[PDB]
Amino acid sequence: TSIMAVTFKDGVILGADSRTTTGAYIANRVTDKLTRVHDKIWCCRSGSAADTQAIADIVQYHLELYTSQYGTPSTETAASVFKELCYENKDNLTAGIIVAGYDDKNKGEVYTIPLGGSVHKLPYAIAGSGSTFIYGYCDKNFRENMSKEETVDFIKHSLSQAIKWDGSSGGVIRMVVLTAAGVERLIFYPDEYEQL
Amino acid sequence: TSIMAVTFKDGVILGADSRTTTGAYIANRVTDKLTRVHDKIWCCRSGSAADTQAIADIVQYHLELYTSQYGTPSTETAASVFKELCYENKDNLTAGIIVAGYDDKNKGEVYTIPLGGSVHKLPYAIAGSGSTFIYGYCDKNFRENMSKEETVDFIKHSLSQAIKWDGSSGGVIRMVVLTAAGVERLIFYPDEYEQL
Amino acid sequence: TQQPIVTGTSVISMKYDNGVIIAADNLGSYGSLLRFNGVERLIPVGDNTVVGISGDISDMQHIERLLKDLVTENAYDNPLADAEEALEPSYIFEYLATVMYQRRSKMNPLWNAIIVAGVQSNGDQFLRYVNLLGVTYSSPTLATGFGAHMANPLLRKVVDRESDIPKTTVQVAEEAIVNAMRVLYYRDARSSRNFSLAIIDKNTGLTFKKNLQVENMKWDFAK
Amino acid sequence: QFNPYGDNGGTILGIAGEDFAVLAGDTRNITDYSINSRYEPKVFDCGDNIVMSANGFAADGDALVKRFKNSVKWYHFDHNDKKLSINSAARNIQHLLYGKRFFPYYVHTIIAGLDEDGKGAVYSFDPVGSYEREQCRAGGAAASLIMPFLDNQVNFKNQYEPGTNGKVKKPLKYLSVEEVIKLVRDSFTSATERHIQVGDGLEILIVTKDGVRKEFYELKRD
Amino acid sequence: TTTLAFRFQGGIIVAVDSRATAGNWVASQTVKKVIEINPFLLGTMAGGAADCQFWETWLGSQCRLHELREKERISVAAASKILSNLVYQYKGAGLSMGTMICGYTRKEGPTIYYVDSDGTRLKGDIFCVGSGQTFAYGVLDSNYKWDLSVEDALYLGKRSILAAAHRDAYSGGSVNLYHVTEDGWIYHGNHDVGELFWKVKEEEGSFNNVIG
Amino acid sequence: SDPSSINGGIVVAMTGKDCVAIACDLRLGSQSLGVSNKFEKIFHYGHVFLGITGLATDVTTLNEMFRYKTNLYKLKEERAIEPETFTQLVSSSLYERRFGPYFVGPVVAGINSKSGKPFIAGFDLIGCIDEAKDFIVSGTASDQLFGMCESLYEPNLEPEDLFETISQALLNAADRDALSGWGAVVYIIKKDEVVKRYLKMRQD
Amino acid sequence: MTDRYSFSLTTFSPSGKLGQIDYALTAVKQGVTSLGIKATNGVVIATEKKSSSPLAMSETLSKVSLLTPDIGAVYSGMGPDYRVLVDKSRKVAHTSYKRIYGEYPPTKLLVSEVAKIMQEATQSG
Amino acid sequence: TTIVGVKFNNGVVIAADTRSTQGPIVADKNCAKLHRISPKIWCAGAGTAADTEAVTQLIGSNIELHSLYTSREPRVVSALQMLKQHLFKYQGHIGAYLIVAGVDPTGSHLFSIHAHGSTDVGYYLSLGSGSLAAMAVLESHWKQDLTKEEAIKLASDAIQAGIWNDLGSGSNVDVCVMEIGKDAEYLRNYLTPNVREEKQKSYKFPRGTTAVLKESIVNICDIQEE
Amino acid sequence: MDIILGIRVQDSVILASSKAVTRGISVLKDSDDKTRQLSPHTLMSFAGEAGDTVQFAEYIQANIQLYSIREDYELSPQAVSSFVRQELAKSIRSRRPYQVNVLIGGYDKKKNKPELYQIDYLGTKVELPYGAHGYSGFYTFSLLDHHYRPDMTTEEGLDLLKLCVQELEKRMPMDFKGVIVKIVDKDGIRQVDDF
Amino acid sequence: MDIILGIRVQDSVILASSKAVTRGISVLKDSDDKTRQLSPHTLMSFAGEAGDTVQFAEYIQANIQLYSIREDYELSPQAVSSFVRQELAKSIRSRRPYQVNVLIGGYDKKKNKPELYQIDYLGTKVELPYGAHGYSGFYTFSLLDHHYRPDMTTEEGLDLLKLCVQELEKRMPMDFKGVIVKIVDKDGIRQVDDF
Ligand SMILES: [Mg+2]
Ligand SMILES: [Mg+2]
Ligand SMILES: [Mg+2]
Ligand SMILES: [Mg+2]
Repeated sequence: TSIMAVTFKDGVILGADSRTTTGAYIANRVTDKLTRVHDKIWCCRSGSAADTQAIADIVQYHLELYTSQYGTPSTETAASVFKELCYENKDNLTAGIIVAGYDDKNKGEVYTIPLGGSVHKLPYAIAGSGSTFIYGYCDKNFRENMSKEETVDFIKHSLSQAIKWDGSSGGVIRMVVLTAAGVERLIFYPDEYEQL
Repeated sequence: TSIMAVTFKDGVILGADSRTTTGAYIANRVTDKLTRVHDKIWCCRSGSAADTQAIADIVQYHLELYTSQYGTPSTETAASVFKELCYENKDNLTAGIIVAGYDDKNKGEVYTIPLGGSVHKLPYAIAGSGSTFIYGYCDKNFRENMSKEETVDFIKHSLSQAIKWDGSSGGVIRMVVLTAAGVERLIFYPDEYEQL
Repeated sequence: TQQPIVTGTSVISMKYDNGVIIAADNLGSYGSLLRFNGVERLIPVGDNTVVGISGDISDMQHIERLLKDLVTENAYDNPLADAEEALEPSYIFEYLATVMYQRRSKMNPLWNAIIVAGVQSNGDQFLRYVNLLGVTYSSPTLATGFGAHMANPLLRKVVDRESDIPKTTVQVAEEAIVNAMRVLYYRDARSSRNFSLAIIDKNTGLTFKKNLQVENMKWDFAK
Repeated sequence: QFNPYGDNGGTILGIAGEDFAVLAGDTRNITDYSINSRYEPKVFDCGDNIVMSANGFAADGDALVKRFKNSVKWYHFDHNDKKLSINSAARNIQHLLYGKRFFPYYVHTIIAGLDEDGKGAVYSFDPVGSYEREQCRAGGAAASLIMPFLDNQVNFKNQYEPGTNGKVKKPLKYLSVEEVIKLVRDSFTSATERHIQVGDGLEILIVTKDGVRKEFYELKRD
Repeated sequence: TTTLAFRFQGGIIVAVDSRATAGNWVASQTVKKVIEINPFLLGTMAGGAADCQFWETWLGSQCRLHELREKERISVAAASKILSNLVYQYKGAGLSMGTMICGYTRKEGPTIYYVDSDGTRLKGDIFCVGSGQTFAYGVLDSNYKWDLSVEDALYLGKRSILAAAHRDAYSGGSVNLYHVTEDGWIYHGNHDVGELFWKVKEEEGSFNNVIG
Repeated sequence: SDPSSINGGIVVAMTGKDCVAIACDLRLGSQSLGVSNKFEKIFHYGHVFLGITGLATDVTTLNEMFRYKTNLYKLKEERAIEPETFTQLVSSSLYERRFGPYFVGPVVAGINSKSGKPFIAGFDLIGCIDEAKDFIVSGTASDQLFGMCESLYEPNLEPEDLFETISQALLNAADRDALSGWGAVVYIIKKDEVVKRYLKMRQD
Repeated sequence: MTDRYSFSLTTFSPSGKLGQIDYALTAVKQGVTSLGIKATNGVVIATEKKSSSPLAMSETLSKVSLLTPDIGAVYSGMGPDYRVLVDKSRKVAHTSYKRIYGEYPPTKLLVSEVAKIMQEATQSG
Repeated sequence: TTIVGVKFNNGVVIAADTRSTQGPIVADKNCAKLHRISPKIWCAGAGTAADTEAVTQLIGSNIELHSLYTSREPRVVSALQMLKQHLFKYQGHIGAYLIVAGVDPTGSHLFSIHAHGSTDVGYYLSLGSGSLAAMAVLESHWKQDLTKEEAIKLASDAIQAGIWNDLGSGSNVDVCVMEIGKDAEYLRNYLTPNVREEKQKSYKFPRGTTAVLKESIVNICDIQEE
Repeated sequence: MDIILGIRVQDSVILASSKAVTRGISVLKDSDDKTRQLSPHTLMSFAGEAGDTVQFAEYIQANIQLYSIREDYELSPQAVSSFVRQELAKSIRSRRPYQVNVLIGGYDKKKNKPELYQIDYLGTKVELPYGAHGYSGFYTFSLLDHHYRPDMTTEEGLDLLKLCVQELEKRMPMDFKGVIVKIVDKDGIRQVDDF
Repeated sequence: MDIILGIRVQDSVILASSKAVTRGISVLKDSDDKTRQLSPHTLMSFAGEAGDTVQFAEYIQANIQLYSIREDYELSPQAVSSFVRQELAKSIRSRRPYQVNVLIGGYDKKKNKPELYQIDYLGTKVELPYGAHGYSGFYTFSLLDHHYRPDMTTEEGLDLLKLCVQELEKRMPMDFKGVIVKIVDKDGIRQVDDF
């Protein structure tokens, strides 16, 4: 896994590779790691595929029941529900999740939940095995209040490098854009991002 | 350790941090990791400090005796002597060495010798624990035939990021420039490179 | 006893009517880090033999130096070094196989899997395997590591037994090899897009192709 | 940690007749769940009317056969081209094997030929060199599937003459070379059905006073 | 495995079973567990098959060299000690042996030495070694006398192996008998346990627990 | 240490023309020590026969358990259980102990009383059904039995010919296993007669 | 809270009658007629779809229910009580039979299981 | 074991080999690995054979009850959700690796499932010891908009690759085709490329060959009247 | 504990059990009776882990005595042995299993037959003419296989038992301090006070 | 092997050593003599790991016999014991040490005194009035501490030794098959053939 989420002027964008690995064998080369827990609250998954799928399904259930009673939940609330599951079951889980969402009051927000189950609100976040190779690049190239096109380029270039150096990462680059306008899915193929 | 060597138009430059670690304790914050094995053949050391010092002292001895008999050795020859020691004693050594040198016939050359004792000739090389965080940055920013000032900036910016993210790296950034003009030592302090 | 550090993945090969083909990608991995991107793992010996090596790269470089020394040594006091007394694929293999088995017997192996591909003096195709344990075997198709699991099944559909070899042209064989390399790139996490391919033919000799790329890929169905 | 040993599968079978001997083996070579080769010869003519197979770890197997072939060569040099008798070859192989008692050849060895009276002979070895002359012996992966069948169909074990009800055994009548080959083929066909490491092909080497002859038969390739 | 040897008026009786196993798998029913060191000396096979075979035919070579050099038959004491001193050199390396070196000379009379891979060398009248040794000891101890006839002693050894073959899962196949005299050993045949069991059951009236 | 090979023993079952056969050895041991030569491993509940190899305490326990269950079945159903149905009951019962299993290798044999069709089945210790048409093997000499059956077996054997085939399969397999033997029993099963035969074999 | 009614609500009266069972039978008597006829090669069960309103879609209310592929059921009396009994009957056919024997229960034994459930509602607390 | 699943124009096809093993020994030469969860939802299992069989029947049973409760034909996503939650709860101790395929009112579906509870979606999938051999064939010949005939051909070719190249797989090819608006067609032993050749000899014994100690009639009948 | 033997003759069952109790370094007692009377015509000897042996034996004794009072009837040896087997078969999958091996010698008053049952700690039951637990059988079974007859008298059974004990005293490394011998027949249970 | 005892009285040294040899499960011999005469007035008993015991004892015997011939003189018990100690002290830091414990009983003809030396496999030497190796001392030393006198006769020493063996036969778990007893005095070495 190479995953990231980046806030920008109009909201937030999530990005991910598509490789799933059992050892050196690529068990799935077209995986969808960008997961919907609510209309405009999505997450990026890393770690055990079983664990992160189980957690995401439970969170989706919690937020569906929240919505029926109290209306649309905040991104902070979604992050809290993720944290509660990750913290209380830390002994039995291997999950690293980035939560990204768009409110109209709060706009774009990003929360990262590493292995221990702690929460950290950030302007942008990177995670997964491939993230190690782009700490330098992302820190040098991230700016606040970028445009949609600039943020797409930043994520495309960042994950391109993560894929280039991390054997566990690869395939297509997927993105999900979260703004007031709605939800837009993007996909970028190897022939595009490898020549960057 | 964060170490690197980069070839450019007029020759080659070696760069390094100055941190020596035993655990979390910084045993030396002003270490010199750029070591001279011949007048214009230097190396960057990473791994066991005992091992890399022992190897470098033996190589310096070998090249001093080579010079007395056959004249100035090539950078390739110096790399070979390093490799012979690292390969044949792979079971008992923990050493990752980058060899950099300037000939007048061959100009600037860089060889990297990782843990196993293999040799790889490259336009530039990065190594040490801190190098993982700048694979993306260096790949995106390296150009061939840069100027002296550009190469100093590239190394300064690269090692700045490696220091920022790697707890094992830190202190001052030392550099050694190898050209036809001679040997120049450079040093850059935290107040300079942290604000980059 | 050691552990491999910098490693190379699959080597694949097969026989066809007039010779043999062998291929391997240009990557040197450092665990999951795809560290070195310009590593040549096919090493020609003369104009009749190509040795393909996977596993530890430091040991590969050592074997490369042994083969270079073998050519030098064979030329010593040998007026027919470029004729009747040139190195045969069979000579080169038996030497390597001897070294591999001796090294495993001292509990200090060369951590590699090796395929020697070539054409003999009489025109016969040569294709044989040897690894860190000194184990050897021959087959119409041969592959190491992941290639053994994914390439062999595809290559065996072209040449399933000995009698299929004369019916297989160089165009059909190369096509099969290139497709197998694409499949390995799809499915092996320690593989790269860039690879080298070598053809040793009894009529046209040794053709060495560098800087080849995996092309015609499908992702579109990313559904 | 480095493991100097491996398992290449394979199954071999030696049967001694009245004036002949056969040594058979499948041609499949494997590691784990993969096939290395569908045709990798495992039974070898070693000269002096002796055939040999060293089944198990193929590297050790090839090394042993190579050293024995070499021992035959030097026996001729040292002893005026004297023919190496099957009993003398057997004792020699014991010393080759026991020489590595504390780092053994990981193989089960069988040799076949004729003794000095012209009668069929088979010798069987353990990895460290203990050996025995035998009438019938299977080795390797499917040995446990083959031997009970041979006990019943070659030695007529548990078979009695009809009408006597256990009082009179079925008499041990001698088998022809055609009869033995039938039992060898059926042994390997049955082993192929029930053992995953057995298949692809069967190569049989037959030894008579006239020399060494070969026969090959296809086996199922799944 | 079950092997025994005992001294008596008429010399030494040596009796062994014929079974070799690898785990639960019966590898052979036709193993020769008496090693014919030379025409006058016998050794029994227990523990490692190769270790016993190899080093006891080697012992035969050393005994032959002794009598060439000294122009006299080697004593059982000297022959047994050559073997025990040899295996003691290898102690720790992993040799596995438990053997009875049996002989009959002028100066000694009938003599048996138990020799072990950890260096033990014991002279004695009755020895029994193997996985079925306890079963054979029972029959031996309750029926042994010095003044047994050659015929009755041969049967006692045969019957003791049969007892072990019946109860011990790893013993069986057939029984090999030997009688050691001063003028050399005499082989007294191979006896299939399957046929022997039913024959002994009927003639002796033993094994009433088994239906026949 | 390995629970499935402490006591030893084997079972084999075969189909023929309008008949089935099931056979077992009689040994019970404590590893190398032979303890009993009368430990029969084949049981029957009505016209359905069950052979069980493995740990002897579990063999006894499971027989008592299936007698229990088939007796209640009969009282409620008002008919004897059939081989196909009993096979599912064995499978269900074994799997309920998925993470603390009975260390056994059961074998079912019988003829369906309504269709007349011969039936055999085998299981692993955890309930997986093997429904062969030809033969089923189980026990410490299962490898040997597979070898014998694969060569000796042919389809549509008459009852008295099937007896010879299965008997020779058992006997010669047992004689290549240290922990099997000490007697043997063969059941020949037809739609409304069952014959039981004790075989003479070597007692080592 | 907690269910504090752990005692029987159906008890014998001095005359030996179980009142609540008799009253349940009275509720059945008021229910719409249903019938069953057995033939040599089949069985038929039938009832009237007494629609409570013409605006109601009576096809969405099933009075005749499949219990197993070879067993069906119809009722007279309280509809809601029937609906939950069909749910329980379908489940018990699996839990107490199909998951054990790998086949569906015979008619008489499924009937026996449904009967047991109805008996317990006559004695339980 | 080799199992595959392939999507096509108007449905989905699954296939499997027929060899079940116990270490290196072949227990059954004609095993049935294609399981039915519901009439038009089928799955193939690799791993612990009892677990794949048991987890399929449990979910299949609960799916049937759910279908009766809701008066709707079962959905593949329901089978998937119930399977993954059951397997996740047991933390991989239930060794079931499944490819689940089917048609329902929503359309045609293809998923895979791993013992720890992780699921995957795809147009083509493979599982088991022969999955790498099968996936090689699938990656070489798969295209978008396959016909029914092309998908059956591709699926069986992928199983054949496992049969011939993986020692864990062998014997025959089983296939099941699930097309939208049609009955699912189970094709048991669709290919039979491994029939044993005639033996050289008959091993039928003469009658009376086996020694017998005792004979007796076994009473299988109940206690008799009178 | 150590050696327990059993032999079923014509009209009785004879159980022999060692007297020694050893707690590692020292022999603490040389007169220990490793047996319990379950009913007037049923005796059980035992050997295994310390504490568990007596705890299990007395637990079984209490249960059989309870049955005897409730029904005013003595259970058959077969019925008692089945009860004991089930308890051990239950025990082997418990949190902490009973590490106890037993022999059950009884005289069935209905069938007028002696019966000997051997049951190990796993719940493995066999009916035998003669039996043992531990290493005892390894030394004694070859003698019993030879001399045993089903029509032996009690005196002949005791003589064959003496030969078995003599072989144990010769070839066993441990000193088990002799045996207590008890006979079970139609008249009940009695101890042979000179052996 | 197992039990070896020693006692030095007025005019002699008495060594007692067990007769049993046990190969794990079975007692292979019950008449084994665990002693070697090093010189006419010096005896050594031994116990430890199989093979090494006899190999070490015979090696020492050969060396002392060689000295006796070379010098035509018998070494004092003290001198012999020092030689033996050095060999064991050398052995303990070898590749494979001799696992052998010894008692050396000798009569010094120069001083006209009996002497008993106890040496373990490490090369730990002590001169004692009475000694033992293994667990033997744990059972016997309390009796020897009570009854021992330096002016005891040989007959009184044998009687005290009998009491020690009786206590061993009572409280030790292993059957060591009695002891062979040998006396060392001014007239040399002799064996007590009834004990
Ligand atoms: Mg990649
Ligand atoms: Mg096969
Ligand atoms: Mg036996
Ligand atoms: Mg047997």
